[PDB]
Amino acid sequence: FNDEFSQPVCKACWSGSFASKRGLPTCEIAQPGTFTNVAAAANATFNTATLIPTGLVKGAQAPTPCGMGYFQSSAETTTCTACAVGTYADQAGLAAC
Amino acid sequence: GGGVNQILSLMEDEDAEAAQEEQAIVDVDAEMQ
Repeated sequence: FNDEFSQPVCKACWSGSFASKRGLPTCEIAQPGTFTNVAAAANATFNTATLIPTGLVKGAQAPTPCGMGYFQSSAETTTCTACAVGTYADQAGLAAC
Repeated sequence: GGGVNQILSLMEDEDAEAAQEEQAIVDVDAEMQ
């Protein structure tokens, strides 16, 4: 995402929100019914020695929906929660149980 | 894809479904009896 001008590199979205298309000024909200797990999703680190960024790695491009038997009621979430006892999740990507 | 690491026409139809359910229940109760 890049919500400002004169940026030598745009920041990778924080895990929860993801982005799919190219050149997106803002991250896209992970709608309820999915999750976004990623490790190397850290905005680059401008070293003071040469004022240059480095070490940027992109986040999750895809929505990567919540597998079967696992739901996510809340949006902007990294992990997927198991459906409670007594209720079922029939298909992957279910908003709630 | 192997995944990551880890209104007016809605309730009017839901009431119709909940009325067809009651009709089916009455139909089932009238046959066993």
